[PDB]
Amino acid sequence: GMNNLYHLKVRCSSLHKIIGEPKSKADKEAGKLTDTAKSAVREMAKFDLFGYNAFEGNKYTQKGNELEEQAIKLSGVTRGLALKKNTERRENEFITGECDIYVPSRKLIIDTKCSWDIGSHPFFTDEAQEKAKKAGYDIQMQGYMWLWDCDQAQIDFVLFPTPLNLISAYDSDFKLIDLVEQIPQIRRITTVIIQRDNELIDKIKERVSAAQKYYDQLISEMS
Amino acid sequence: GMNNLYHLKVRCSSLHKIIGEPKSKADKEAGKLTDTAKSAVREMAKFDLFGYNAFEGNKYTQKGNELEEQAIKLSGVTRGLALKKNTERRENEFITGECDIYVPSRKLIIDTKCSWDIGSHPFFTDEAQEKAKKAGYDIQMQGYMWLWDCDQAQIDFVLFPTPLNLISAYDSDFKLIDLVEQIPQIRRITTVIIQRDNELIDKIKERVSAAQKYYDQLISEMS
Amino acid sequence: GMNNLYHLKVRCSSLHKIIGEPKSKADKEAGKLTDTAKSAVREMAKFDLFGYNAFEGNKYTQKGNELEEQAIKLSGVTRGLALKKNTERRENEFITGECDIYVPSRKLIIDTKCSWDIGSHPFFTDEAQEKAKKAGYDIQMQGYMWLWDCDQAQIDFVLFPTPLNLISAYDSDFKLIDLVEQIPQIRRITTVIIQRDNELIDKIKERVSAAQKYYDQLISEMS
Ligand SMILES: [Cl-]
Ligand SMILES: [Cl-]
Ligand SMILES: [Cl-]
Ligand SMILES: [Cl-]
Ligand SMILES: [Cl-]
Ligand SMILES: [Cl-]
Ligand code: NA
Ligand code: NA
Ligand code: NA
Repeated sequence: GMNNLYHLKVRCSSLHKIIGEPKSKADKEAGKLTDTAKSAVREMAKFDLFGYNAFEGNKYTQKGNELEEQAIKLSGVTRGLALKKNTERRENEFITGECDIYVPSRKLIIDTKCSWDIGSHPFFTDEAQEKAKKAGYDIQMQGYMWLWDCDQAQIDFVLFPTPLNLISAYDSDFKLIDLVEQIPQIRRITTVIIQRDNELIDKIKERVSAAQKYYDQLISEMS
Repeated sequence: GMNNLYHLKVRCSSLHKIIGEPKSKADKEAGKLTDTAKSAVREMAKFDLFGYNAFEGNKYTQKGNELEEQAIKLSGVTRGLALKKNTERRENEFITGECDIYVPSRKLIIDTKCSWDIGSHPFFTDEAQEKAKKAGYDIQMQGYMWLWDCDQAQIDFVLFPTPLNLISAYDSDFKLIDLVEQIPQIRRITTVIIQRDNELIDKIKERVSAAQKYYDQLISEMS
Repeated sequence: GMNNLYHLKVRCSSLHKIIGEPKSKADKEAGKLTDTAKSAVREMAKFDLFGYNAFEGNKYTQKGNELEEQAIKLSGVTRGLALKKNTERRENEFITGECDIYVPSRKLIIDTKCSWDIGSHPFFTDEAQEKAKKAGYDIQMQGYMWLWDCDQAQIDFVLFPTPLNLISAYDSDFKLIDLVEQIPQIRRITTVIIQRDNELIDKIKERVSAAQKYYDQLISEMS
């Protein structure tokens, strides 16, 4: 009963953690979760039950927060559009999300990803595509397109110099600032276009639904 | 000849390192060691030859040492039994072990595992089972049951607050103490029951015997 | 056009990064690069385009630099030869290399590898062979034998005490110096002999050639 006050909605940014499918196609269709997915759902259960946050956040994520405004401005000038940070979190019965930029005029979501350094930044188009696949940003965009009724998403990978306050004793000013400022700004944005894929949105639904059932079972053990 | 003063007995806590079997069933039956097993046996050889200890020990293992008495008391009250720390190391021709608790009245070994934090602690029954499998504690218990002539083992995963002296500059008091003290103690013990499995004990024998032959070969190279 | 001032030659020490072959034999023969190889070539492209050095160097590599002379002396006394550090970097159309020791009298390259500690040092012959395979030193030697017209290479893995200036606050004087000085020096050199393999040299050619084409494509995206 207490456990009807616990209910899982998966953040769009965490959907890649639970989206994976069993290698067995019959188990995929039966809605069995992968070991990775279960491990992620346990972290979500332990956060909601105990307040323990597995991923605190660090200099990488703090850089994106500090440069968020600058990223959105670059997204805008690259497209000749006056863009603003979206400030609403939406949700449906499965997921919740707060996108960076919503452009209703083009049925378009834009998301800015502020790379840490030249090494991690995907300058090259194959590199950007893979990074979006490996990091799960493709699935994240499908979640935003679902919540915002959009037809496309564009992930703007952007490299700015690292703000001084985030460069630790062991980090390099030369690498994280000087070398970056030498590169023309137009070469430091790489965009990956993701088309809405309703079969993928249906997959998000199936996987999240299986995750919520597993989550409920976890909650019941602690009740 | 000098090398007849080197002889491998594998600690119960390290048996998981050498227990793995080749994917090839014919090689398993021929007693071939896996690459993992060989790598572990080299560490054992280099410790006995050179005094170099690969695994020093750290805040995680120090927590278990500091809270060992408290763990055993919780193991006892959970069962209505007055339990004491076992203080003998036993050995046979293959392995050596010192269990935490021996209950001859029930042909039972108990082992306490003091989790570091909420994240690493297996609250959930599937989680505890997997942790015992992944960490090799199931095989460790088979080794103690062999040495102590017991029919069952119970692994008590227990979460206590982290002692202040073990919380580094970068660790969280809030997470490692405050959040833990909010959780009822009865929800911070999860027990996994392992039945004695004589086929597994025979596997320990085979694998350790192959390890000892490999070890002897390593010793001979340095002689 | 600017991009005709960018040209990839792979260092012998990095050849293992790009030498891997697709699991598909038809793709291997078509000259397709593995994902690992592509990832390495991107790091090379970003270094030449932006000056960003992915691998800076650390206490492990600094130890080898400091003890380079001592290593070469041990290589020499082990063989009864007066050896000197080779000081030329050679190159051909594919690779560049600077070997440690060239012995034209024996059509022989020697390379010294200064292990960090007892744990990482390959005392055992199987261990040394695997380390040379895992680290890619076998392929590195094929590259030097190609550049220096030699028939064989010998990799001398050598363990000396770690110089004091490289032992960090958290490192052990006892382990990195005292325990090492107790071991006879003749037990702290393990040599692996690599025969010239012209089929492997042809493989280096094919793989580097595919890498250079991929590299050129990366350069063109940034031009
Ligand atoms: Cl989100
Ligand atoms: Cl990044
Ligand atoms: Cl033990
Ligand atoms: Cl733990
Ligand atoms: Cl080189
Ligand atoms: Cl090393
Ligand atoms: Na973003
Ligand atoms: Na224990
Ligand atoms: Na060398």
